[PDB]
Amino acid sequence: SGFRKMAFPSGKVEGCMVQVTCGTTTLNGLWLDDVVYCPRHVICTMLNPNYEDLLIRKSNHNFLVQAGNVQLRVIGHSMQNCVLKLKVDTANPKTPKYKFVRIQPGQTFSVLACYNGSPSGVYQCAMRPNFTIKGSFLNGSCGSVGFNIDDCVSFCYMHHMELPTGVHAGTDLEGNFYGPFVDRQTAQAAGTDTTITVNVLAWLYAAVINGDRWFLNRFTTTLNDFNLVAMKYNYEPLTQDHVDILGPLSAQTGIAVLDMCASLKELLQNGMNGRTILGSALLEDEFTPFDVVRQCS
Amino acid sequence: SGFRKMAFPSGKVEGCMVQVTCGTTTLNGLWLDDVVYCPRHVICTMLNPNYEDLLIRKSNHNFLVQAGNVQLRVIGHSMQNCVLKLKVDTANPKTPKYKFVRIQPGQTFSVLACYNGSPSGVYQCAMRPNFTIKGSFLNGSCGSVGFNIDDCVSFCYMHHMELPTGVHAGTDLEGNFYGPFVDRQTAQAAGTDTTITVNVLAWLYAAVINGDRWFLNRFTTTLNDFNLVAMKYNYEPLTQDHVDILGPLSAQTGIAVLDMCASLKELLQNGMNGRTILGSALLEDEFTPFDVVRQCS
Ligand SMILES: CC(C)(O)CCOc1cc(Cl)cc(-c2cc(-c3c[nH]c(=O)[nH]c3=O)cn(-c3cccnc3)c2=O)c1
Ligand SMILES: CC(C)(O)CCOc1cc(Cl)cc(-c2cc(-c3c[nH]c(=O)[nH]c3=O)cn(-c3cccnc3)c2=O)c1
Repeated sequence: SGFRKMAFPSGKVEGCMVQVTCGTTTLNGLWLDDVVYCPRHVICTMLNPNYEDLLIRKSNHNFLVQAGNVQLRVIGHSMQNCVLKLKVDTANPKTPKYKFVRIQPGQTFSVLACYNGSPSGVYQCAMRPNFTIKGSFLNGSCGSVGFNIDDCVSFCYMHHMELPTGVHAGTDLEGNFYGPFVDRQTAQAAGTDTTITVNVLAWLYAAVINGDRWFLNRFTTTLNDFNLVAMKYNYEPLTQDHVDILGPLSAQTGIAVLDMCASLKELLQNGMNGRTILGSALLEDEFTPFDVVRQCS
Repeated sequence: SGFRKMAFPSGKVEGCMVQVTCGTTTLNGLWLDDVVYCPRHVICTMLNPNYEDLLIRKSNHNFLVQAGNVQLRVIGHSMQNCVLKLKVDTANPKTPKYKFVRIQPGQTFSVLACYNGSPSGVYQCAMRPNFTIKGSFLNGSCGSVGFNIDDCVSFCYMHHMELPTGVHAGTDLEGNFYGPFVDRQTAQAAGTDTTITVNVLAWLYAAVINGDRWFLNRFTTTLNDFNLVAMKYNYEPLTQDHVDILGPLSAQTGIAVLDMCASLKELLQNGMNGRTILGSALLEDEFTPFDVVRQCS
């Protein structure tokens, strides 16, 4: 019993974190086999930088990579989109089985926050519909990575910058930003966000699995009638694919997806009336259906 | 910016988790140097067991310890309070610098949930005033450990059982239960719980550090007048030691502890009136002052 915002065990990623210094700028890098990945803005000093120019002016010896108390030698350097790739002379002996994946909004992942190549903590978050994440990051955290584990680590996020609202923007491990953001200091704000409906429904199923039933009712709704209410409350539309994804949870609890939608409609219209669900006073949308099944099963 | 329920990086503990099987019972063990620690109820089959008797009847060969895909040989076995200590023939080469600590209620720690010796996820929780924890644990999780890191891992919790309310009870790593619980199936319920006042105040300071100020006011209260309101709302008394502990956060924000207490009093008396703090609709009490400073600094 119980339901917690649970991260993946971080050991396999801890063994990959390094420090990358370029001049007076230090941030984190990800060391896999004989390559170190880090945000390319480590080469900046930049309202509007030309990274091609900045990199032409660098030599391998301008890059100091530290793995623990050991200096790695840079033997090559290239740029892929917004990531710098530093070839080093020694392969990381702790490289896990891994792949790089670009996630869809609404998907969750674990973040290993690091400073100076040293992991500080681990937490769970979601890619918001507006392609920001609500992380916890201070100066020096750039290059910290987000990931899921399946013995295979799927890296999906590298941290690059904090937006003015205090939310966070970054890239896949090929250097492509999530969202419309660019790695320079200019006026860029997150778009308006929405709530991840399928995740809220997943979390209500988690609550039932854990004995919270007070929000259930005998009514059902049509997908169309539900999505009409969703839009009024700034929730993402629910698709038939979402319904199918919730299938296993609907079967384990015996509550049809469209029956749970009638619960969610009631909750949106009347609030909780002073009650809580899994210890929360608001509707939680950063657990995926997969997250529920993993933790409740 | 941002504030998240953050766990310690789990790698140093992952390397210590093993599987302990005794007959048809399998649970998790903690392998440090040449000893494996696990809950002694692994030797049970038990409304009222006599563990001294059950252990006399065992031999080393009745204990199957598996570290990954390798069998460790048990060469000795003893019982300390409610923990079994299994001496094995090979020292764990991944043993971190570590110590065993018994924490006070209100302190937080990271849990590495494991099944069959294999880590499943990591989350943060607190020792509640009634000496239970609100964890996330399924059958087979017994022997999962709680810990803090300082390069030294301080183990503070080993999981033993789930209570009927869905909360969790266990021991320090010397086998002494937190709280009045015993490791057998009998009628034992958690005592009435209370809210950890100093932690709620810590979390309000975190909110100010992150730009939530709407709950602040110009008033101050006396420690005595505050504790009068605390008791009415089932909050732990605030002591001068708590006030002193909050010193650094009070200094960084320039808000006197007793000024923040007047905020907390208002919040207890009038609620949030539909507003949120650090993304929560209720007052959070599972961050210590130390947790705030670590994450905000
Ligand atoms: C355009 C916009 C988005 O509106 C305003 C911000 O614009 C940028 C653009 C770029 Cl290209 C980098 C950064 C940035 C740089 C650094 C950094 C600089 N120099 C170092 O030695 N080390 C660092 O870690 C840190 N953090 C940051 C701060 C807090 C949380 N997360 C990230 C940053 O956010 C910001
Ligand atoms: C007296 C009281 C507290 O009121 C009722 C419960 O009483 C006990 C007493 C003891 Cl001594 C053990 C357990 C228990 C045993 C096991 C277990 C048994 N056999 C195995 O092969 N493996 C196991 O993992 C598991 N979980 C458990 C379940 C869910 C979450 N956390 C723990 C358990 O809670 C419960």
